[PDB]
Amino acid sequence: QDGVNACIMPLLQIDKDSGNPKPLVNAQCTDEFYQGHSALHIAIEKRSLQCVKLLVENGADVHLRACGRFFQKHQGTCFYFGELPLSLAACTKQWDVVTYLLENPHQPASLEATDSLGNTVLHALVMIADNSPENSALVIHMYDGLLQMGARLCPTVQLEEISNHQGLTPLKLAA
Amino acid sequence: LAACTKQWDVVTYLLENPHQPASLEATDSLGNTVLHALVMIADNSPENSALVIHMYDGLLQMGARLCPTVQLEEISNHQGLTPLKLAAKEGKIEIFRHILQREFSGPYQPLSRKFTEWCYGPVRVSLYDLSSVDSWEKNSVLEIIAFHCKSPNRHRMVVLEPLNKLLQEKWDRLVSRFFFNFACYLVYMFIFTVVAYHQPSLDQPAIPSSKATFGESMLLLGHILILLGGIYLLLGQLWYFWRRRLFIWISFMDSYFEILFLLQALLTVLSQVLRFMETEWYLPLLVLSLVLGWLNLLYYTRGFQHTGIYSVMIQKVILRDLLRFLLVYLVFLFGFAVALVSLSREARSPKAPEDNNSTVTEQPTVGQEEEPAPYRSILDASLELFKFTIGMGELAFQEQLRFRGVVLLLLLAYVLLTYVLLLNMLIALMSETVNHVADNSWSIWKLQKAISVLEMENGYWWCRRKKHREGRLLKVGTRGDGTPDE
Amino acid sequence: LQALLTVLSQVLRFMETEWYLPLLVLSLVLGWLNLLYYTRGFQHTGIYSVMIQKVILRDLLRFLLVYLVFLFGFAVALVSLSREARSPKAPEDNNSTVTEQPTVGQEEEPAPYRSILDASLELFKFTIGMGELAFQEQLRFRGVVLLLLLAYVLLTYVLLLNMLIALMSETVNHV
Repeated sequence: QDGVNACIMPLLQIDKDSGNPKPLVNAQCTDEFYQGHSALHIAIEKRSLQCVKLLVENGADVHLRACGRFFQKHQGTCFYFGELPLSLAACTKQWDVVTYLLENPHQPASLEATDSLGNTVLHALVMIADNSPENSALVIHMYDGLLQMGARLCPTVQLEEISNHQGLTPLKLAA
Repeated sequence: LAACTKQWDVVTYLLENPHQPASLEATDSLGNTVLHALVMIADNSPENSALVIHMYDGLLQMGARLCPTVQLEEISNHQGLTPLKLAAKEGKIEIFRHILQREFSGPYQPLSRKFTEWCYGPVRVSLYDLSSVDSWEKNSVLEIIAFHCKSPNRHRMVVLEPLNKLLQEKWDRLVSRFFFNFACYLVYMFIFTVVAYHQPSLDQPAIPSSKATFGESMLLLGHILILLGGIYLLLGQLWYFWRRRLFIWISFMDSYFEILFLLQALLTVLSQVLRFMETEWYLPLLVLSLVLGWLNLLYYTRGFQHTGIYSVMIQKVILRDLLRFLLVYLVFLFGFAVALVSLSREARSPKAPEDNNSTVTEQPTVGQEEEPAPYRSILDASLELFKFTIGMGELAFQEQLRFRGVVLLLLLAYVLLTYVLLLNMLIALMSETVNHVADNSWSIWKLQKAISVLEMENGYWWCRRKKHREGRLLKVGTRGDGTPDE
Repeated sequence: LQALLTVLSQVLRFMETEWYLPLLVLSLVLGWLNLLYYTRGFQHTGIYSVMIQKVILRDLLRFLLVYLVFLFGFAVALVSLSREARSPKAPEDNNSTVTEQPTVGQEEEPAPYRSILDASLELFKFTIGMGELAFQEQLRFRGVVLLLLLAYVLLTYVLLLNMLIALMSETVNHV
């Protein structure tokens, strides 16, 4: 509905007299399919900007795992998403909300962070990337900007040094 | 014809007339409505295709605006064919592709056929309808591509997404149980060959028991099982014949294994007849039934992946080059065969003024059981030279005694131009078929998979099925946002 | 399998019976067979060795399911026709206790024929094109078997022999 979520405020303040305000904004979905799922995830999925800005200014967390049965692979309909709004935010090229989900009035996004299977933004971007050269070029240049502001706003952390739960670097997993 | 000539000024005008709006649902002389006129006039020219699609779509747009509330595609012709059935009947994958590709972004939704629910940017989910497979009150869709088959192309139309994906998932969900059919048939043919192998060598047929034991009683069980399944093969082909009405009227041998099955079944019921007459000649007929069933094992290769692709490959090149190499083989080798029967063998009198053919096919109403083409006392030497003719035995002479040096260089001429110089020809141009049929063999592969599957459930005595809306996952990457207004 | 057959060779040689030798010839053909693993080294022959590794690794079982099955079927067709004393079977030991060697393997007279055991290993040795044209007490009423062998030799011997060579040449067109 034109990207403008207006109800950031009223259940946050009903959830302030009853006291669940970041719990209003960060209610991870307890569905099996939509699991671990916050509204910031939707705000990225709807590709809009009010939703991210007054969802984050509604207090939305950034490092939060969305270990959804909708959101991981089977070789069937459900495929891996990023499972955390920064991860899928990069996996959807959305530098406005990668940039925003860093630049938040509450939270810089942890670049070195991991996800549900251990599948970090390295494994999310790589694992979502296939031989589509549009997909390849976006998952390379978008990842490179994530290493550029990823080496500017939060430098001094070697992200590729991290291996997964299987002990694989993004060089090892991409390879 | 106004739509068939793109003339939207006079389609528009011939609607908007001060006297008469044009009836959209109307039919024509053969029953061939604007559906059948536009489709039937449309050929694979992409200018013709694009005009007969977009012009037809505008006819559905003002065709859905000035006169809405009439479902034109619902109409079938005099033959009972919808425009989906007719466009999917004259082999136009482009138009049928438009029909299931159809998607109207205007009020309101269910004109479309490719719906996208639980869809997503990376993750598209293209929902379909499978009215192609729900068309049971008329024929199914592969039925009407197959009838009439291949006005330009019959094998092409399966590769489109409901037909191909549906033909995949129905096999991998139901009809991968075809191994039970091949299992029962394989055990059947094993029973045939072990009864044939372990038969008694006694001259009198219908022996009571070789021995009252596990052996001969087991052989009686194999006999009763083997004709007890043969009657089921006869029941299957009679359902195929009364129900399917293939083969074609005056046409070629197509399809091959059907009439090969009819000749095996004919020869084995004649085997049953003369076995009921209790003479010894039931057995060569049994070996013929053996070689046609063990021959017919390759029909059961339609199942699984690299071997089904391989099975359609050998189905293609073998189905083409069967008679093509036979007209080389039988004719060159019959000619030069007769040339070798004249040279050389003494006692050259099977003919003329006697019974020349020794009453060829001497068996009344059983077939070619005689001494047909009786030779010049070289009958055994002539079946034997025909057995030399695939390269076995060598180099005899006789009372010619090497004055037939002309026959020597003569055989150097036939063996020259035929044995090497023509042997490389048909292999090479069937390799040109390989240069052309290889991608087409994929269309033949998905088709023959869909005939094993679709004919399998269509025959199965008396079957179940499952009919629910298709949906196809797509993981492709491209931009494009928006919504169908929720 | 070479190592297994040669340590069984060592076992039965330690039992000191004569049958150590056919196992030795099998070890020979699997090692001299295994010489082509040592072709991985140098340039035109290593390129060549990977070529034969590719087309041989693909078309091994693919030609075997044609070969063993067509030739087993028509083989049994020739064992039934023709040889007298057709009793290895049924109600006796049909298989003559096939693989009669306990824990050594297929050492027996397996698939005992219709007194054509030597004529059946011998027709299997004819089956790669050696010997010819015998008859027996059928005595040319098996003209049906004549044209029948013209049918199998027709569709299989020439008409199918060109198939797999051609589509492995399609593999050559791709690999």
